[PDB]
This record gives sequence, structure tokens and C-alpha cells, in this order.
Amino acid sequence: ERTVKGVLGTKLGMTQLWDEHNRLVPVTVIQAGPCVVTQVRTPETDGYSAVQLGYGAVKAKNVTKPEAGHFEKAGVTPRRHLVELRTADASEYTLGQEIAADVFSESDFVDVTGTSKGKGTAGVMKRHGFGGLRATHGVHRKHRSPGSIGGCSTPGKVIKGLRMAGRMGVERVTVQNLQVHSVDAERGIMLVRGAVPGPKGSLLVVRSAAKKAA
Amino acid sequence: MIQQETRLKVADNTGAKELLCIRVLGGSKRRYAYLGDTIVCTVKDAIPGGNVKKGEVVKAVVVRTVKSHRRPDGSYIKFDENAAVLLKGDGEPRGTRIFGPIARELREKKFMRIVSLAPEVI
Amino acid sequence: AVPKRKMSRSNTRHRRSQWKTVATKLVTCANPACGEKHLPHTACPSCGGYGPRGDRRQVVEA
Amino acid sequence: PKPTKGPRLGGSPAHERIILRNLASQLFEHGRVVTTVTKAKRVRPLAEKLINRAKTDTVANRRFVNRTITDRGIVHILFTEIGPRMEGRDGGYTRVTRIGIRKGDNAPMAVIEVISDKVA
Amino acid sequence: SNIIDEIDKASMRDDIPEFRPGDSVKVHVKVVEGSRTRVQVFSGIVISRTGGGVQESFTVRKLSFGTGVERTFPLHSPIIDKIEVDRHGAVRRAKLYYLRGRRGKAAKIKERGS
RNA sequence: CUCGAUGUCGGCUCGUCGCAUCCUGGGGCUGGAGUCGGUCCCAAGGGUUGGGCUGUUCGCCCAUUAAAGCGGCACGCGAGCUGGGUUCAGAACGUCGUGAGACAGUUCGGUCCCUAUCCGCUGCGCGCGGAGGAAUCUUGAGAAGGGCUGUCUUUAGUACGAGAGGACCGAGACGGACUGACCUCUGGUGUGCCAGUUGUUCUGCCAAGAGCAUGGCUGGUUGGCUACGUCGGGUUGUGAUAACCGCUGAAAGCAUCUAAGCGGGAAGCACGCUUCAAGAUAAGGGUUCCCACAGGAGUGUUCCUGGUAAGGUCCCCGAGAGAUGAUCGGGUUGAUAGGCCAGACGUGGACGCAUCGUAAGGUGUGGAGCUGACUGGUACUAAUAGACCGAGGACUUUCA
RNA sequence: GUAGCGAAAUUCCUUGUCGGGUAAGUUCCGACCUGCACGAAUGGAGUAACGAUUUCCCUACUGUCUCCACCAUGAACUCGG
RNA sequence: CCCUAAACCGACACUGGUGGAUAGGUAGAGUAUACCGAGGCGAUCGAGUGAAUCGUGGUGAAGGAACUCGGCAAAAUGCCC
RNA sequence: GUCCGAACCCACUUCAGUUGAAAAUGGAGGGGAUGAGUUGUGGAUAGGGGUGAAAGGCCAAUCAAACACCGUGAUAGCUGG
Ligand SMILES: CON(C)Cc1ccc(O)c2c1C[C@H]1C[C@H]3[C@H](N(C)C)C(O)=C(C(N)=O)C(=O)[C@@]3(O)C(O)=C1C2=O
Ligand SMILES: [Mg+2]
Ligand SMILES: [Mg+2]
Ligand SMILES: [Mg+2]
Ligand SMILES: [Mg+2]
Ligand SMILES: [Mg+2]
Ligand SMILES: [Mg+2]
Ligand SMILES: [Mg+2]
Ligand SMILES: [Mg+2]
Ligand SMILES: [Mg+2]
Ligand SMILES: [Mg+2]
Ligand SMILES: [Mg+2]
Ligand SMILES: [Mg+2]
Ligand SMILES: [Mg+2]
Ligand SMILES: [Mg+2]
Ligand SMILES: [Mg+2]
Ligand SMILES: [Mg+2]
Ligand SMILES: [Mg+2]
Ligand SMILES: [Mg+2]
Ligand SMILES: [Mg+2]
Ligand SMILES: [Mg+2]
Ligand SMILES: [Mg+2]
Ligand SMILES: [Mg+2]
Ligand SMILES: [Mg+2]
Ligand SMILES: [Mg+2]
Ligand SMILES: [Mg+2]
Ligand SMILES: [Mg+2]
Ligand SMILES: [Mg+2]
Ligand SMILES: [Mg+2]
Ligand SMILES: [Mg+2]
Ligand SMILES: [Mg+2]
Ligand SMILES: [Mg+2]
Ligand SMILES: [Mg+2]
Ligand SMILES: [Mg+2]
Ligand SMILES: [Mg+2]
Ligand SMILES: [Mg+2]
Ligand SMILES: [Mg+2]
Ligand SMILES: [Mg+2]
Ligand SMILES: [Mg+2]
Ligand SMILES: [Mg+2]
Ligand SMILES: [Mg+2]
Ligand SMILES: [Mg+2]
Ligand SMILES: [Mg+2]
Ligand SMILES: [Mg+2]
Ligand SMILES: [Mg+2]
Ligand SMILES: [Mg+2]
Ligand SMILES: [Mg+2]
Ligand SMILES: [Mg+2]
Ligand SMILES: [Mg+2]
Ligand SMILES: [Mg+2]
Ligand SMILES: [Mg+2]
Ligand SMILES: [Mg+2]
Ligand SMILES: [Mg+2]
Ligand SMILES: [Mg+2]
Ligand SMILES: [Mg+2]
Ligand SMILES: [Mg+2]
Ligand SMILES: [Mg+2]
Ligand SMILES: [Mg+2]
Ligand SMILES: [Mg+2]
Ligand SMILES: [Mg+2]
Ligand SMILES: [Mg+2]
Ligand SMILES: [Mg+2]
Ligand SMILES: [Mg+2]
Ligand SMILES: [Mg+2]
Ligand SMILES: [Mg+2]
Ligand SMILES: [Mg+2]
Ligand SMILES: [Mg+2]
Ligand SMILES: [Mg+2]
Ligand SMILES: [Mg+2]
Ligand SMILES: [Mg+2]
Ligand SMILES: [Mg+2]
Ligand SMILES: [Mg+2]
Ligand SMILES: [Mg+2]
Ligand SMILES: [Mg+2]
Ligand SMILES: [Mg+2]
Ligand SMILES: [Mg+2]
Ligand SMILES: [Zn+2]
Repeated sequence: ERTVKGVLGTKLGMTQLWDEHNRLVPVTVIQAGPCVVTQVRTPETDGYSAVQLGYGAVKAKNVTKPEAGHFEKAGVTPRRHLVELRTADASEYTLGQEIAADVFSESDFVDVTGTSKGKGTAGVMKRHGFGGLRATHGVHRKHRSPGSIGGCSTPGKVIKGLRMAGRMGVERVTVQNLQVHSVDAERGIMLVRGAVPGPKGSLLVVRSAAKKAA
Repeated sequence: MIQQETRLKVADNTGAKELLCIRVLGGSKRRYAYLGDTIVCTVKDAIPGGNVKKGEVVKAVVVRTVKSHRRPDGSYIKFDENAAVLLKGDGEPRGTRIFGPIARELREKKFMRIVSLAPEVI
Repeated sequence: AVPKRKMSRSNTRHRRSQWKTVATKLVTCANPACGEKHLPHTACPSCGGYGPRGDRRQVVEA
Repeated sequence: PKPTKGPRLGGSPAHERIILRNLASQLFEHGRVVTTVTKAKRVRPLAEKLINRAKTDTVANRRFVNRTITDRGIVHILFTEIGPRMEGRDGGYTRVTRIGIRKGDNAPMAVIEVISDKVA
Repeated sequence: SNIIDEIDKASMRDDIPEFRPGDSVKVHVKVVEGSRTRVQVFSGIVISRTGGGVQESFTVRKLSFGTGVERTFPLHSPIIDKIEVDRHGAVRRAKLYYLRGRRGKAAKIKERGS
């Protein structure tokens, strides 16, 4: 229902800048490269309004026949990635249209979505901030234990949703209201004030800020 | 960073020589006091000739932390001793003199009198 | 902790059937004079050679 | 070169250092060595660093190589035979090839060997 | 990547003098005073230079009123009007952290070429 | 009920639920100038501090805070921890007993095990199905998370009040706590890197080094991991409502918030925000690709074998991934890793030589040498070579 | 029931009362005596020295803690026995 | 023939117990400790892999007992003149 | 029956172990260490007895009366079958 502008990019890393109030600002560098409209979704044929964007450099021998046919119908060269943008203005998008970082101006607030860095199987003390037990005073082989995990004969069970150890990281995380610092479209570079999820080289979705601003 | 039980020296001439942080004002559960934060202290040691007695509960503003202090321009300031300056309950010093360097964060519209009496504002 | 009850035959077999191994795959030696089966990306134990029909290199003196 | 990330060979990092240095020395002594996959792949970077340092023969370089190895006979071999053998090679002075497994403990085995043929 | 570096080149400055930790330095730091601005000189000894592109920063230690004050400045910060080098020290360490616990004659640095 | 054992106080950890609400939200009546209160209706979304004393619960006190709620869950939680108290054998004191001994009197000391089978729960795979086999992108039935709050400025010294005093409803700024991601900054780490150095043994010796002593010990320290670090977040709202305030209006010629109906009305309810999600067997939808193979039995073809297409897996090189599976990238049509070359970071002036000093050593040659992770190049090395799986016009019925 | 001692390893009431120490002290330290239920070889009251005894305080010191992070290792984990 | 032990006492080829003699060098007060000698060993399942977690060590910003029944453990101190 | 401190003897604290390496130990500290010391060999004291710097401690890995055999197929208003 909401109209969203969007673009796809790659997390190149971070550096720092100084703003006009001489304030040090951390900036993430996103190679908000050229994206092409591979497919437009309409209520008539698909049931919702969204725009599928491409983006990515792919080797010709690593694109299969179904993907090649999809891109041939789109009328564009094959791209590595394909990500949709749920926008209510999908129609205004034509098949094969060119999208560049200049879709965002010098002070727009954006939401950046990416897959967070993985940590493997994490303990409770790390993946949930559990305070363990003391290091001394008789603590017996339970320094990083989760403590109790329930009650007693009532309910004689462990409630669903209890926080215990497990695999943390590698998940969809959206960080909101990041003010774009600068856009240089002729080389497809975006400087966004903040820290975005994911390791260097990961795919990032930069969309217009859902909550507009602070 | 100044927390409960941290002992600080005094940059005033009130006669107090050492304070013990009893609390860090500014909200519940607050851990630490930084440059320009107000704390409740007890006077562990004082000069025998002075207007402050040992065991007196006072309020002070923290100047000269040891840890570090970031500034919006990306620079940092660091001292070699945790200091504090006593207050009269209205934001004004109890003493009539300030000793040693004073942080610039005291001159955030708040402690004008202390900054004026500061021998050096860094 | 200790096993409260003797596990049933069905459950014991359900768990035990998963203790198994996969067969080693083996690949035909590229050397025409050998034609034997060896592990992939591994020198042929018979000819003691490695590489494609053309650029073969001796690896094991066997 | 790059550290080993995971747990070290021989049950101790000091023992891993000793193992890698001795294994490189034995590689240079014998031309080739069968030393299981992980040891060979971990000794390859150090051995190639040493060979590259030995590609140019100076007294200072010989002393620096003798910091490792520590057998001057092997240092002489490295600076006289292995070194000049790689005049035109830009790295890649060694190669690793898998052999199979050990019956006793199923250790995947491999032979690492210094390149023998001249690049020219 | 080098894209990061070429972006950093837009923020890096060129009028930085050459100096090492152990050198006496006056940093002309710009101080904002409400409507006013001023240039205040921080004079001291460089005790550290944490390097790397636009991230380069250096630490200056001063002894004022019986207390030591350390200030860390990003080498390309726009708050620094300029940097003056007074003495070139003769030290043996990259980081002069031992000077924190030294005062008096034990805390003074030899001059270069002495 | 349990004595062929249901371990008994308080704290720690982890929560969850009730509302008989401590704070924050809303409203009536007030014995409600203002400011505040005090009553008792709504309301459980979130929040509800750190210490001194005592084994304590309780309680008192100190300093805060928007507030320091009350209770249930075997007085939650010892196959999670604690053993200070209690309730073993030792001993002492008081009291009692002739005595052995006794004491909800006191005191000092005092062993507490478990490799998880089943359910439960947090994670992660394999299989099969999803009426052909695949590749990609998805809808959201439904599920989860999130929901705190202060101070100051302004409206305004306005309203009110005799004064002193001092607003509501709005606007802005800056915080605390909590929390998501993250490593540019700061801090920590550092079994790598550089450097110094003690003892000792060794490389014949000099020179230059090596082993061991916790990395022998020290001084630093990139990458990675991280918080003490820096960025973001709670919301601005919508709908139906609670108490409550109403409009029109009878029964009952009036009146009445109500009987017909309509409107306002809270941090609560459902959305909004974030995340999972078609095993949603109701197994979805779009787009794209591959195609009517072969041989047998057959009994409407049926069904079973066999080679393939699209496609995928094994294997190998790896990390942005990871306990293992998995995931992602690369596999010569190749920069996937190592090496190599250059750079940056880090250390801080190598060896040799010259010169000065009796010597330890100093200076020069020379930001030297060394050097990992980061960056850019470069096929030099290894990603050889190959196998294996995988449809068939894809069941039937009716429609068009 | 004397000397002496006393809320004591004895004091139930009880966290007695006052004083010291702490920002805050049911413990401690010195006093009071109202000794539930001290007391003179089952010794009374003291005592330098001594104590892996019990108790309180100050200082130094620290991952005990605010608040944990990171490193290496023996198990755990994967493969073979 | 073993004999501060794989052969003895412990059910074991068991991190336990077992009397006496010899016992070099350097640093050292030392028969402590470190590295070595005479001499003897590489230890009687391995190969891997940065999971959580447990054990065993290491380091730590600022604070410094706020931990806790209790400074439990650790740190600091440490030698000679 | 001095002090510090190895051997030696001990066993205060803590952690680990607790189907252990071990039916009482191991790591880290800790007490004594010329003495009422410790240790080897042989010997003496025997069950209502021993011995005990005294804990009902110890007397062949469970002692408020050892172990073995015998009376004996003790007895059990009790539990089981
Ligand atoms: C402070 O109250 N707590 C809750 C109790 C308690 C606490 C700590 C302990 O360490 C012991 C005990 C109980 C006693 C019981 C003794 C008894 N015996 C004396 C008759 C007995 O019957 C046996 C046995 N073998 O059956 C034992 O174990 C026993 O001797 C023994 O050692 C004990 C303990 O260890
Ligand atoms: Mg902790
Ligand atoms: Mg432990
Ligand atoms: Mg049940
Ligand atoms: Mg089952
Ligand atoms: Mg590493
Ligand atoms: Mg191993
Ligand atoms: Mg070592
Ligand atoms: Mg540098
Ligand atoms: Mg039973
Ligand atoms: Mg209610
Ligand atoms: Mg609640
Ligand atoms: Mg509810
Ligand atoms: Mg009480
Ligand atoms: Mg509760
Ligand atoms: Mg209970
Ligand atoms: Mg339980
Ligand atoms: Mg007890
Ligand atoms: Mg008990
Ligand atoms: Mg007495
Ligand atoms: Mg009597
Ligand atoms: Mg007791
Ligand atoms: Mg367990
Ligand atoms: Mg839904
Ligand atoms: Mg369901
Ligand atoms: Mg970095
Ligand atoms: Mg650092
Ligand atoms: Mg040696
Ligand atoms: Mg040491
Ligand atoms: Mg780093
Ligand atoms: Mg009416
Ligand atoms: Mg009305
Ligand atoms: Mg030199
Ligand atoms: Mg009292
Ligand atoms: Mg009492
Ligand atoms: Mg009192
Ligand atoms: Mg008498
Ligand atoms: Mg008498
Ligand atoms: Mg008596
Ligand atoms: Mg007596
Ligand atoms: Mg007496
Ligand atoms: Mg005495
Ligand atoms: Mg004692
Ligand atoms: Mg103290
Ligand atoms: Mg292991
Ligand atoms: Mg196995
Ligand atoms: Mg012997
Ligand atoms: Mg033995
Ligand atoms: Mg035996
Ligand atoms: Mg000597
Ligand atoms: Mg020794
Ligand atoms: Mg020898
Ligand atoms: Mg022997
Ligand atoms: Mg054995
Ligand atoms: Mg592993
Ligand atoms: Mg330590
Ligand atoms: Mg360090
Ligand atoms: Mg610290
Ligand atoms: Mg410190
Ligand atoms: Mg201190
Ligand atoms: Mg305390
Ligand atoms: Mg506490
Ligand atoms: Mg201790
Ligand atoms: Mg110590
Ligand atoms: Mg003595
Ligand atoms: Mg002995
Ligand atoms: Mg004991
Ligand atoms: Mg234990
Ligand atoms: Mg003594
Ligand atoms: Mg005899
Ligand atoms: Mg007794
Ligand atoms: Mg016995
Ligand atoms: Mg009898
Ligand atoms: Mg008879
Ligand atoms: Mg009978
Ligand atoms: Mg019965
Ligand atoms: Zn062959």
C-alpha cells in the first residue's frame, strides 16, 4: 500500500567523514550499482504490486537456461541477484528499466536490509545476553549455564519460546532511518551514515525510510 | 567513567580532599558518570581547616576523568586523575577556586562559573 | 540421567538404521595403460600417476 | 605466514611451529615427503616463503633462512639446487597430491614435493 | 577496496608536516565558544600515531598544573588549524606510553641528532 | 496421597501468569483557587535502581528514581548453582537430670553424586510428498518480536489567585534504561608480526642465530572477535472499544446516553513497524526452461526395468558460512585459495660496511630490515579427471 | 554468691540502652546493669608471646563484581579403530 | 631378571604407596627452580576441526569488594645487602 | 619441643574427580621440618579383650564390642513369596 523507492547494492566497507558541523560521521560505502527491472508484478496477473530488480555481475557459463529465458523475456543481460521491492507504484516501472543510485538524493532517510554476520552455535550468554553465574563462591561447573528453564510439577514442562543456545546470525535484518550522506551515480557509490548488517561483499537492499524520518 | 564506590580527588578549595561516589544522578540504573555529570558523594578525607567535614554527603560535578571522552568532531580527551568539584545545590561551586585543567564539556551551557574559575579549559 | 524404560524394537531400529556409511565412489584412471579405479583427486594406487591422459605426472613410486 | 585459525598441530602451537619447521626442512632434504593432507597444506606457505627468500643468494639471506631450518646442509641445498631451479618461477614452488588414507587411523595422506622441472 | 581509498582522498589533507611520536608539537585546535570561535594551542609530546589513510590519528600529552592531559586528534580533522613541530625527539618506541608514569627529568626526551 | 526416599530456608540464573495497579495512559466525584492532592472507576503494553545491617524471609536505614506494586507457579526454579541457616557424628557455655544424657537455648566446625532413554524446549539436518521433471522470484493462512521514560526550553508568569504561587491542552531540544545491527572511531584481546631482555643449552668459533623456561618475561600491535565503543529503533498513526462524556428519544403526554440509531472516548484489543512462514498434505501464485525416450511384461494403458533432456549432486579450491550435516562462492571458457609482485597497516632503524669509543656502546649508510589476516594485480601451484541422480506428455472426472 | 566479671561461646525478652565506627552497622569495640539462667582449681579475672582457630576494621591489591570480552589447550564435536 | 616399577603392595600393563646407596655442569644460599651432563625416554589408540559448554592456564579499559554468608579464589607482596 | 625453607611427615583452604587415574586421590597454595621428629627390620599386647596426647578413635578397605566356624534351617504377633 506504501510507495517505496529502492535499489540494490553491495557492502564495500566503512570509513568516516566530517559533516558541515565538523562532526565525525561513520559512513558505510554501498556500491549501489545499476539495477534492471527484470519483472513487474501487477494485481491482474500476480495479485500485488512489486518490482523485481536484478543487479549483479554474472558469468555467462553460470546462468542456466531457465534464468537465461527469464532475462531474455526481460530484454536485459543476466544479473546475479534478483530481489523484489514491494512498491505501490510498480506500474510506473517498465520492463528492463534502468535504476541507479541517483534514485536517492543527498539527505533522504533510508532503510537498509541485509543478512547479518553469522556466529555459529552461540551460547545463551552471547546470543541472549544471559547473566551467568559467578566465577567463584562455589559455583560448580555452571559458570555460563542458563540457570533454570522452568518451574516444577506445574507446568511440568518447558514453555515454548524459552531462550536457549542455538545458531545466531545469518538472518534478515533491516536497519532504519539511516540518512544517506552522498550519492555519486557516475560510479554507483552511496555513502550512508551508519552501520548496516552483513559482512563486506554482501547484498544490500536500500529502500526509502518506512517511517519517513525520526 | 565514575561509578558507585569510585574515589575522586577534589578540584575545589573547600578543604575536601577525597570523595566517594554514592550515586550517579541522571536516571535510574545509570552506571557511570562522565565529564560534566553530577554525582552524590561522601567526603572521605578533608583538610582539618575547612568548611567541609569528613562523612558529609555533598553533590559534585565530575571533571577530569581518567578513562577518555569522545567529542563530536572525533577527537578524544583524557586526564590522569578522576577529579570533581562540589556544588551548592544550584549548579554553583561551593569553593571559590578551581585547580588543574578542566574539560570543555563543562562549558556546555551549564557550568559557566566553574569554566570561568578554571585555570585551564582543555 | 538413566534410561527409564527399555526402548522398543521399533524405536531402537529407527535410531540404529541411521548408523551407516556411503559407498566410496571411485574413478577410472585416465592412464590408458592402467584403466584402474582410484579415488577422485588422488593418485592412482596402481600406476602411481596423476593428471589427464595427456599431462600425466608420477606421484607414487608404486 | 597466515596463522592456522583452528587448533594447532601436535597439541600445542609451539609444537606446531617445530613440526612445520622440521617438515619444511625434510621437504627440502628429500625433494618430496608424504605427510598427510593438513600438514602438507600447512607447510606449503612456509616452504614457498623460504624458497623465494633463497631464490636470491646473499649472506644476509642465508642467515635469515638459517633462522628457520637451522641445518646448514639443508640451507646449502636450498640455496644451491632449489633456489636456482626457480629462477623464472613466480611462486608455486611446491605441489601437493593426495595419495589415499592410512589404514591405522584413516588419516588422509598426501605428498608435497618441490617442483623439479625448470620453468624455462 | 581502493574505492574506499579514493573516497577517503576527498577528506584527507595535504598540509600535514612530517613528525614522529617523541616530537614536541603544537596543535592549533579550533574551539567553538557560542557565537565566537578561537584557536587554542595544545602543546605537548606526541606519544602515539595510529595510522591508516583518513583514519590516521595522533596523541599529544601535556603536563598542565601538575596533571597530565592527553588529547587524541584525527590527523585530517577539520578542527585542527595547523600543526607545528618544535623538537624532533630521539626515541626507540612507536608508542610512548611509558611517559604516563614519568615526571621530571625522567620524563624528558632527547633531541634528534644528539 | 508418598516412609522398597515426593531433598525442606534465603540468594543466584531463567522466566511465565493473575490483577487485588507502584509508575506511565484514560475518566467520574471531590471536602477539585492555581499548584497539588484523595477517593474509586477503566487499564496488565512496557517499566518497576544501587547499597549498609542480618544466614535470613521480614524489617530498618543510606542515595536515588516516573516508580522502587502485591501475589501464583511443590512458600516457581539444588539430575541449574549456592550450603550461610536448618537437621548427623566433635566441642564449649547456660539451664535441666544422681547419672548416661536433654534443650523451637546459644556458640565454633562439619562430604552436595548422576555420560539424558521418553516427553518438553533451543537449534540444525536427512527423507518423502506437494499428479511431469526443473530453475528462480514470491503471496501470507498463521506465528514471533517490539510497545519504558525523564529533565530542560517554549506557549507563559498566560489561565487561576488577595497575594505568594502557578497551569491544562500543544511545540522543540537533550537524556536514562532497554535493544538490533555493526567495527569507521575509542577500549580490550592477541600462542602472528616486529622489538628489547634474564638464565641456560646449542648451531666448531667470531659474527649471525636457534631450542626451553607461562608466548620465559617485558614494550607495542594490523586482521578477526568484541563492549567500555558508534549508528539505528520504540513512534508519528488507523479501526473497534473499557470506564466515562454525549446526541436524538420513547415505553411513562414530561424526563432519560437507550429501549431504534448515531457520535466521541486509553500506553489496553486488532493493525501500523520488524522477523519467520505453503508439512497452509488446503502443500499456494507469477515468470522461465526441458520435452511425447527405449525395452519387457501387460489386460484401458496398467506397472517394473534402462539410457537421457532441463537441472542437480558427488569430488576438488575456499569463506562472507559452519559442531557435523547445511549455506554461499569458485572449479582452467578460471582470480577460489596459496604463492608471487606492489601497497597499506604493524614494529622502529636488520645484516653488512664505514667511522667514533679502552669497552659496554654511539653515529652514518637508511623510515632501514622484517612482516599475517587488509587492498590491487599476476595462472606460478592446487582447483586433475570423472561418475551418479534426474521427466515423458506427465492418474482419473467434469467443465469450458 | 564474696573478690572479680556481666546483653558474655552464658541475656529469653533483644536489633536492650547509650557511645564509637559507616553516606547507611541485627555483626564489631568500649560502657550500663534490669545476671530469664556469671562467679572463684568442673577454677574467677587478666595476660607479653603463639594460632592453616572464631570475629570486626583500615590499607594495599586485584575479573569478586559493574560486565564481561578475547587467546591457547584436555574433553566435547566429525572420521577410522 | 624387575626393583623412587608395566614384573613388588593396590582385582589392571592403575596419575597411589614402597626402605637404602650413587647423584656431574651453569645460574643459585641450596639436594629449591631453570636449562643441561652420565645415562635414559617420546608415555601403550589416532587424524582432524577457530560450535555451545566443562575443565586448565593467559591478558584487560575505567572503577576497586560495589561480589559474597564470608575478600572464597585470584591479585599484590616476595630475594640479598 | 627457636626462625625461614626442600627432602621427609602432615592434611588447613580451594578447584577437579566423584560408573574417578585412585573403594579417599590429583592440581594450586598450606602446617611441622634437631624434635613430644620421622622412618626400616624383628618383636609384644586379642574381642567384654587390647590399645587410645581420649575422637567411642583404632585393632587387615564399614568396630557402642573384630573376623571365621559352630549351636543353626536362631528367632521375628512383622514384610515378601
Ligand atoms: C545436617 O543435616 N543434614 C541434612 C544431614 C547431613 C548433612 C551433611 C552430611 O555430610 C551428612 C548428613 C547426614 C548424615 C547421616 C549419617 C547416618 N549415620 C550417622 C547413622 C547414616 O545413616 C548414613 C548412612 N551411611 O546411611 C550416613 O551417610 C551418615 O553417617 C552421614 O555421613 C551423614 C552425612 O554425611
Ligand atoms: Mg559474570
Ligand atoms: Mg570452575
Ligand atoms: Mg506432564
Ligand atoms: Mg522417536
Ligand atoms: Mg586467529
Ligand atoms: Mg587431537
Ligand atoms: Mg614454548
Ligand atoms: Mg605507522
Ligand atoms: Mg520407588
Ligand atoms: Mg481491574
Ligand atoms: Mg508486569
Ligand atoms: Mg493481554
Ligand atoms: Mg527482620
Ligand atoms: Mg512474581
Ligand atoms: Mg520452594
Ligand atoms: Mg529440580
Ligand atoms: Mg553449615
Ligand atoms: Mg542442609
Ligand atoms: Mg569462661
Ligand atoms: Mg547438676
Ligand atoms: Mg554451624
Ligand atoms: Mg547435562
Ligand atoms: Mg499473517
Ligand atoms: Mg500450523
Ligand atoms: Mg579495521
Ligand atoms: Mg587497541
Ligand atoms: Mg635441548
Ligand atoms: Mg611471572
Ligand atoms: Mg583490530
Ligand atoms: Mg435528557
Ligand atoms: Mg442527557
Ligand atoms: Mg646496528
Ligand atoms: Mg546489641
Ligand atoms: Mg538474642
Ligand atoms: Mg548503635
Ligand atoms: Mg571454693
Ligand atoms: Mg568448682
Ligand atoms: Mg559453671
Ligand atoms: Mg580454665
Ligand atoms: Mg580465664
Ligand atoms: Mg589475650
Ligand atoms: Mg589452628
Ligand atoms: Mg576499604
Ligand atoms: Mg580434543
Ligand atoms: Mg568413533
Ligand atoms: Mg630405576
Ligand atoms: Mg604404577
Ligand atoms: Mg598388580
Ligand atoms: Mg653456583
Ligand atoms: Mg628439581
Ligand atoms: Mg644423553
Ligand atoms: Mg628405566
Ligand atoms: Mg596401558
Ligand atoms: Mg570442531
Ligand atoms: Mg593472572
Ligand atoms: Mg597486551
Ligand atoms: Mg581491570
Ligand atoms: Mg588499569
Ligand atoms: Mg586502590
Ligand atoms: Mg557488601
Ligand atoms: Mg549485594
Ligand atoms: Mg585466599
Ligand atoms: Mg598469587
Ligand atoms: Mg622448630
Ligand atoms: Mg617415604
Ligand atoms: Mg578436613
Ligand atoms: Mg566438589
Ligand atoms: Mg613454627
Ligand atoms: Mg608378631
Ligand atoms: Mg560423644
Ligand atoms: Mg578398618
Ligand atoms: Mg554384645
Ligand atoms: Mg538348638
Ligand atoms: Mg523363619
Ligand atoms: Mg511391604
Ligand atoms: Zn592408474
